[PDB]
Amino acid sequence: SYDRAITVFSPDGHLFQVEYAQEAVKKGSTAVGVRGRDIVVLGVEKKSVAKLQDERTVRKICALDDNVCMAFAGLTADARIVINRARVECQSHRLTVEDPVTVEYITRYIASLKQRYTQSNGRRPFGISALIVGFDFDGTPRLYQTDPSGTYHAWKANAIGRGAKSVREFLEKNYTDEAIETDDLTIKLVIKALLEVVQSGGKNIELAVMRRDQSLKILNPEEIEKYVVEIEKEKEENE
Amino acid sequence: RFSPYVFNGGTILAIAGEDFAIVASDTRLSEGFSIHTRDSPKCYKLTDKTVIGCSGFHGDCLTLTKIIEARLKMYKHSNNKAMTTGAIAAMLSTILYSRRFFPYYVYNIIGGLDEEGKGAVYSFDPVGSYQRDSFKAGGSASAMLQPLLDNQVGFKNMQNVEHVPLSLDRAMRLVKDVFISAAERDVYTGDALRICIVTKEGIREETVSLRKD
Amino acid sequence: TGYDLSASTFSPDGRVFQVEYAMKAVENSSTAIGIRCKDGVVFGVEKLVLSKLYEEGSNKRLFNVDRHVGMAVAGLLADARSLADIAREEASNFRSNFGYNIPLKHLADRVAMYVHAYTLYSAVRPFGCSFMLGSYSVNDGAQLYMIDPSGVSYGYWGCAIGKARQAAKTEIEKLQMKEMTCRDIVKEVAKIIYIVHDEVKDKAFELELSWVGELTNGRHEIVPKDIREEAEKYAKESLK
Amino acid sequence: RSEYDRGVNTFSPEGRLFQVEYAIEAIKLGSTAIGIQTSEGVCLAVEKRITSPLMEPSSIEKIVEIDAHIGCAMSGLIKDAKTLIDKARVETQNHWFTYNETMTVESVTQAVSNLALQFGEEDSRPFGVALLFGGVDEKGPQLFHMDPSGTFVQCDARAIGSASEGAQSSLQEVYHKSMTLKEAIKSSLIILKQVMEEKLNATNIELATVQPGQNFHMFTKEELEEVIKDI
Amino acid sequence: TTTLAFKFRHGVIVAADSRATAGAYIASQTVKKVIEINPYLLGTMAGGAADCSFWERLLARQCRIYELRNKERISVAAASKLLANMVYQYKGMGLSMGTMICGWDKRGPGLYYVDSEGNRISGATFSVGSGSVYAYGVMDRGYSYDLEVEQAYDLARRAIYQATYRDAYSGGAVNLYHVREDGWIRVSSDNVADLHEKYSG
Amino acid sequence: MEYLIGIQGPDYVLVASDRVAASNIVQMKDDHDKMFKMSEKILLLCVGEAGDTVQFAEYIQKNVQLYKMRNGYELSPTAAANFTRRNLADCLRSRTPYHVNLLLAGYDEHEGPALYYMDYLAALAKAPFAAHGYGAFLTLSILDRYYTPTISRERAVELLRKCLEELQKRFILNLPTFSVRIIDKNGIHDLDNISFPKQ
Amino acid sequence: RYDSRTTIFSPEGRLYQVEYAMEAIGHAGTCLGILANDGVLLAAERRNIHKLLDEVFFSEKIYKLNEDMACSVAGITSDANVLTNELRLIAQRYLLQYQEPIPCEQLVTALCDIKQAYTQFGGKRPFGVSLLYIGWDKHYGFQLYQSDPSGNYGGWKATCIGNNSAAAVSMLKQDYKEGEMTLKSALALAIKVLNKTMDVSKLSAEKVEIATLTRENGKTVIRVLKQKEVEQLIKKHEEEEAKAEREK
Amino acid sequence: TQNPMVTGTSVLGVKFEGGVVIAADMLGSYGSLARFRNISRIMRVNNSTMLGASGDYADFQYLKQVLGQMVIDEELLGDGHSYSPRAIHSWLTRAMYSRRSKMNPLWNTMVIGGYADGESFLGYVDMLGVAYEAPSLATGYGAYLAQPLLREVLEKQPVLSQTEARDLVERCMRVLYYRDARSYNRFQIATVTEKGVEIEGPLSTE
Amino acid sequence: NQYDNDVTVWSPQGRIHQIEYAMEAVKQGSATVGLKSKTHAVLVALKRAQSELAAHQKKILHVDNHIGISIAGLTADARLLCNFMRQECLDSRFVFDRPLPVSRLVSLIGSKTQIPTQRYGRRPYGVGLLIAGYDDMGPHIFQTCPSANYFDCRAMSIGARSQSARTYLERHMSEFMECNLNELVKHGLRALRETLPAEQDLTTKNVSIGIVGKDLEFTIYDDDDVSPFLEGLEERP
Repeated sequence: SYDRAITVFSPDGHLFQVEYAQEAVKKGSTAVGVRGRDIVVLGVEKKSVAKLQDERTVRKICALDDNVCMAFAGLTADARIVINRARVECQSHRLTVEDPVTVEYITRYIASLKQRYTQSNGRRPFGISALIVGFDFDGTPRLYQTDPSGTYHAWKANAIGRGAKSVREFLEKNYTDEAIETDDLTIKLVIKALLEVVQSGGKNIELAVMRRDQSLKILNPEEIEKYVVEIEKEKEENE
Repeated sequence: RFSPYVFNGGTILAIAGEDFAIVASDTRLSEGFSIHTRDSPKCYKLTDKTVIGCSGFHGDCLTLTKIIEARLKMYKHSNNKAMTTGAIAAMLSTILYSRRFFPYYVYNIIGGLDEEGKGAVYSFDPVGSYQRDSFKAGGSASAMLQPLLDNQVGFKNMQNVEHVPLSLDRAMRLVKDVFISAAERDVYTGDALRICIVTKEGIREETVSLRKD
Repeated sequence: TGYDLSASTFSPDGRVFQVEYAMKAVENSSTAIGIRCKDGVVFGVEKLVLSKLYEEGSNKRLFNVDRHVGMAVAGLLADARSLADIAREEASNFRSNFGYNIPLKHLADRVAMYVHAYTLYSAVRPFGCSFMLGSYSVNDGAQLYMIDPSGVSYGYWGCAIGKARQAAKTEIEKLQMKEMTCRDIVKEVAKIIYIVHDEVKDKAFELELSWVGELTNGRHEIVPKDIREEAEKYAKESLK
Repeated sequence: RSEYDRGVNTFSPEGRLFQVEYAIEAIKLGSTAIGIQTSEGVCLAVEKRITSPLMEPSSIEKIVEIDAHIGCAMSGLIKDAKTLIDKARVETQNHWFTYNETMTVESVTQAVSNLALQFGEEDSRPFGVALLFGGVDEKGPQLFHMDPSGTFVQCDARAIGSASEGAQSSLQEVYHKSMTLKEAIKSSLIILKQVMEEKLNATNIELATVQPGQNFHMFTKEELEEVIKDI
Repeated sequence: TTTLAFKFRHGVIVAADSRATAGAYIASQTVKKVIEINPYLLGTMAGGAADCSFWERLLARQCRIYELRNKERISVAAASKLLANMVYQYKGMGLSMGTMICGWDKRGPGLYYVDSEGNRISGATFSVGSGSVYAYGVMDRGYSYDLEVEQAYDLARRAIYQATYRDAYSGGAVNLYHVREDGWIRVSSDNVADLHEKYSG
Repeated sequence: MEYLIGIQGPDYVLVASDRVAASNIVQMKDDHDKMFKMSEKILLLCVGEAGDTVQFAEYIQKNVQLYKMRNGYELSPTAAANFTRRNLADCLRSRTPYHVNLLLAGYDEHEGPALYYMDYLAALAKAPFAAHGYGAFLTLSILDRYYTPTISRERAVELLRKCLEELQKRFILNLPTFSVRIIDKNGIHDLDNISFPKQ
Repeated sequence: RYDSRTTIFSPEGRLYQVEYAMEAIGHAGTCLGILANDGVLLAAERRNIHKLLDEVFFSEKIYKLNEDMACSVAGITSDANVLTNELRLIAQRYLLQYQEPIPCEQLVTALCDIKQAYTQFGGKRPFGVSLLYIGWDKHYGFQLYQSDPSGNYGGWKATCIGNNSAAAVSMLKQDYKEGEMTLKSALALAIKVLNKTMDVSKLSAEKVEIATLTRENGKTVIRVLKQKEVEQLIKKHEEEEAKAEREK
Repeated sequence: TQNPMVTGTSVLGVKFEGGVVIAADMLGSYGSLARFRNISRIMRVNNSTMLGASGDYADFQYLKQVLGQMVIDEELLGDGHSYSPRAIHSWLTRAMYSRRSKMNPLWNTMVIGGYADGESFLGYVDMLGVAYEAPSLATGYGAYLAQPLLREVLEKQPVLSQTEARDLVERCMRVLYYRDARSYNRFQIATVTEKGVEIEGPLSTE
Repeated sequence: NQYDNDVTVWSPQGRIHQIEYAMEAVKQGSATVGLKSKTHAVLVALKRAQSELAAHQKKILHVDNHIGISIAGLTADARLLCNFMRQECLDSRFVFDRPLPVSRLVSLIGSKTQIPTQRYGRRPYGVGLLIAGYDDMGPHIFQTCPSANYFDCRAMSIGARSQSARTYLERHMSEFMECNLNELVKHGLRALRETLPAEQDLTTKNVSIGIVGKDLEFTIYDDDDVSPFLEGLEERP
């Protein structure tokens, strides 16, 4: 009877509404993010959009700033609002301080907005967990995960959404310094990690690749096709 | 159609001694040409080792004293520790600015003992500027007072001397005479003379006479 | 049950239950009787000293609303004190905006409207204290008004609020307040209060009197201790 | 209790507010944190409770620099802890600005409690986090403990978190007024290892010290191994 | 009041007079024109004395908070913009402001100038105050990018003196500060009289 | 005052301005840039009352960049022009007016190059060429008697050199260097500035 | 239960109120829109066809928002009216600030943001109005957008919402030739879909409303088909059905 | 209060052993005209304090209502505590200083004197807020004319008697009548002692 | 019953149960004794330590030079009331330059506490304050229970196990008036010591003494400072 109000503590000190909100993140398309020496990758699964609908308006990977991009899970309605507020915050931070918004700062602001929305009644928590990754450190790659609760964390490689447990288990046992020593191997690692969660053909994986002092490069289906062909060749070599 | 500031005269002088601090002024309250009252000390006791003297707009004078005394109570209550003279220097810098565009028409010099039992004199611009000093005077005779200390206390504009340390009796004899010369050379202060000495034991106050014309 | 949890919910038969509950709460307190002389108004409240450690005058229930208005709250003391503050505020505002002492009738009406405004909202509860207002002026005679939690307030020749309101009224109706003066009426008030006292259920009490009338130049002040004892002497003379 | 414990605005028959105690229980679900105050300084040892090797160890904050001379240890809700820590930093900076002096640990704890006190006083819920403030001030090294209720009291060696009871019981046995920083740190590490589910190493504990003269020093990876070597 | 600061291959050097005057009166000759806002960031003085100390203090507070919150020191460019915005909202309402925020960050040592009017410009040489024009007349003729530490120091001290000599509103003492990777260091504080004898011959 | 001069080419717009920032006695900086990058194919030149220009552009820029990212497509130069002006109209009557004269020029794929003249009263205008600041009366004529509806790139730069050369001849103070930028189908590029010995 | 208010999250993490609204959107009358290579169109069913009801507006379900946009409606009447008024206000505000038509998706996103704000802040019931958007912009040209009570929009080539939306959408998927539909073919397909999307046989012209978006000489004329052309299309579909049954 | 309309003459007061005495004219002179000539410029606040002021009588009249209610509330509580003459003075100083800060100050130069616990109090808070303690005080012109005289009597003998105080003001307001263009020959005298505060008048001169 | 949730609901018997529970909130805290002689008002409180090695909780707070309190109840409400009283005292000093009367401050505290007991939005102030002060009418020892009602008491005692202290104070009320500072403090210490169980004893680490007198400003004695008073106390029988 303690799960009907955000600001009500359960006898064991649980804010049950936030835990329920995380369940919303548990129901979204998987997002995998791994950062390399000179590359940050945001893996995503496409949901095989309807035969008669356009996929241009189903963008799940969006860039908050010119060099910071985020991939979210959970309900799209809240994710869009969070993304818009993050963009406005980045453009305001640039305005007040000319230095471009750091990935840490944008993640902190997203967490602050989520916490403010999960602090009092009459305001439902944001049911989207955002993986904010960017080279905004001016020579250092960073990746962050903003839980629907409001806490963020620095992750070398983390998974959100459906299958997050399996993708995280794969990433832990395969993400080594030898793995991400080059951009191509980092992209291959992202593809391999997302393959176990999303069993399907091409166009079911959208990869956002960002290099140092560059712009977001949403890889075309062919390039993902080339990388999957390479991974299949590697598997054939192993056998 | 209305001047919210009225000059009320007075001179404040603070001398920083090695183990004592000096604050004194003239109790002659006057506006324009008239004489409001001849007993209105500009020396104000705030704490055992912190004395504030405020000259200029007397109406702003008493309020700035009330606020500082009040702020002293709040700081003492919150942190269970009477604030040091250094902290009071920072506070007056803030409180003064809080009313910037309606300036606190009061020139305040603080004289107190620092942590190491050493003198502390702070000169305050009515708009917030502050800086530690070893000696300083203000009000109206500030022009007529500062040069003499430089010659005697600061050894300024003189040569082939030993910069001897300032002593209690010698400093007081200095301050007593210097203020007396201010009364004779300047007609804008007088009718009384209130001197407050703050040392390790505490503070003391003495008064002397001046002219009537 | 069901319709009596808020003051804004009319009962099915048409009665605001919270107001009646506040009336019961005031009924649960000690007696306070106001008797109107021919030339003044006398207040008397039995103030029970809950413990011997009190300072013989603590939490007194006789409050001076204004110079000429005396208030004899009985019930929840916190609500009575709040009502006294509101009454003083209204008197001050009336004097400032009109320049003359607020008539007891108008002050009582305004304070009653304030009290009633607290039995119309769900976010507030009715005052748990009933108070009587008394004053004297040659221009408008002596007036004694009693306002209960319900907000009703009409004048009284003599009223009692508290536990033994009925007992006080039984022996107050046997008093000729139409002609008597405010000198022997004080003794009568002391005797009537002493009659209405359990003395076996309530351990002890400290009678406190008050009056406002011609004998006090129209101002309301605590009855002088010299003559207050005389009232106490008369009450003791009365066996009960 | 089910009808009186649904708001900090309701009083239980005992008079207890059955929502602050739930905040304390919530603080009971965090990683253990230990702070020992000795004449030489104040030491803070905690449990990392790392959940995945992929997560950056520095991302999770248990000991933070509220100011150069006062360190804070978190145990409980991350959001409340972050908000309170930011408020403590802002209060310390404001005190430095207005009074040109370093605010005492008592003053900073009072400032943080003030925010921990507005748990429904009409300008939400109690801040479910307990902060151990450790630092050196004009009075010497000190350590202050705070609970979601806003009650703060000076503690010589307080343990807060999942293992509060056992850590405190062992600290009572292993604490004396004449301890030095080295022995205090060794004892704190020993206690944490005693009440730690996983074998103690350099990747699951962050140790912080604040001695007079020197500033808040958080032991680095190399430093932590040097101390764990003997314990 | 007049202050001078410039950058070079070796770093950024800031020096300033110490003469505060209220019209004709010489208010004081000990005021520190260079304000020690942060260990690795220095700020100059100009115009209103109270205006600088408070608003440099406010930037000093934000830099301290920013360092703790972000665990990385604020870029010298970041502070420059902050003051310009932090002082605008009072623009034209009775505020006088002038100062150069100097520091060495990950983007190389940088210098910026912020004024009550609302201007914030970069550069390698700067001089604000009454003696700015007089101070300029010297440092342009003697500005080279490769000035060494000792020879660069003399330029700052000489530059201020020629300014305080040609200027009737600046004087007292001259303070020199050097900002490096480790921060800033109090180089020297020589009075005008001492500088007169050295430069007289 | 600074100088904002623009020429609308057949398929490009060349906009140039000085690099001299001075505070009432002297050029404080010589490499100061006064033309702002609104987007990949639109530029902003804001002169006028000090302080206001540096920030109002940054605000206009943040909101022109903000639109480019929240949508994925950059604002059309005519839309940007209407917006930059729209903001000024709102604040002109407010209690914090922006006394800034600005020049806007950019390239739109659908329509082509454009150059809009912005007055401190926030009055928009599409003109083939325009000049800002005091010097406007000095070179606006130079464009008038020299401009052609099909100025080529090479002849376009020469004209500004003549425009800049004349400015160095009459203008009282010194403008040693000027900024020159070109907006075309492939983007905005930087060109060399100008200098002149006087020994 | 966990549907007392919108702000409440179910243990599985579902906004029960939002799902209830998106289910209730099915009570609304059928509306559909087919995107054609030369334009896009909308089709709606007039549920109220009483003889005593005077048709004064002719656009009960199809509203004009801008000079280059129009959006059909499906859901509560009051919510639909408020949403259409807000759409017009947003479009005209964008026109005033930027002086060019809203690129369709901007208006859709603004309305979706308003709906999301309603579904988030407590004390407000979700807008139970799902409305199809059509229009042309210089960036992408003809587009059809679907808006749900939850603020989740999406580009679509042909969709139907309201009664029997599932069958209409499925059989549009079955017989929609991508990139090969002209406005005449689009209208034919829309009439074919509406014929069996509603139980009423013969597809009475008075009971169906069709609006088409065309790009003529840079004007973007929005035309609501008059009863004459609707009857002509119905007769054409009847003759086509007879021809098809000829094979029998 | 930005342009006074009805003003007041000087207010005089000299403290003696056992109490304090104040006096003031009764001529409300709108501009140069004697608009009213039966107004009281000295009314009592409590049994042990009294005040009188110059300037806008309307502004002062507002002060009369404020103090009356502010003073009346003192005895309504019936706790025994009553605003000491310094207590009223301190309230006055912040009262006008707060009003002046908002560019609407009371153009009413007050003087408050009273007898409390065996010591006399004679304070003067100017129209702007300045306030000090003097053995003898005169408002407006009285500072120019009567105030210099009172120092001479106090300088040689700081102790005065009620009769010495009574004529001293009379020799003070008398010279006020001769050398003033706004005075009037009808003034009240306020005497405060242990027996209480008494107001009597008016009085004329030869 | 069901009339046990809000302060704005009246019970059938005529009681606001939430006020009763707020009053009960006092008994959860440590016992405190406040008493006044002719010239002094000394209040002795017992300090409880959460752990053996934690500083004992502050119980006697400082309000002004002439107004002291003892907090027996919620720390949150106790601190809020202390801050409000500090602000009221500072305002009285600033505007009147005179010590704000203890009676008037107590009345203001009662008025402020009454509102939370009459309007939904916040719980009643669950702290019992023993206000001790010196003013023109002599020492004052008030008690401000959460019910918004304050009682002017010669020697009150609130908090857990406070009945024994109240009984001792009732027994020895007579001697309180004509007693010096030392005797007043010793009687207060005896009253506190009566409250403690048999095992516990009045140690220097768990007793706080506050005194306000004719010429003595408020003083809070903790740790060794209490030793001069503690020594000489008769050993409990």
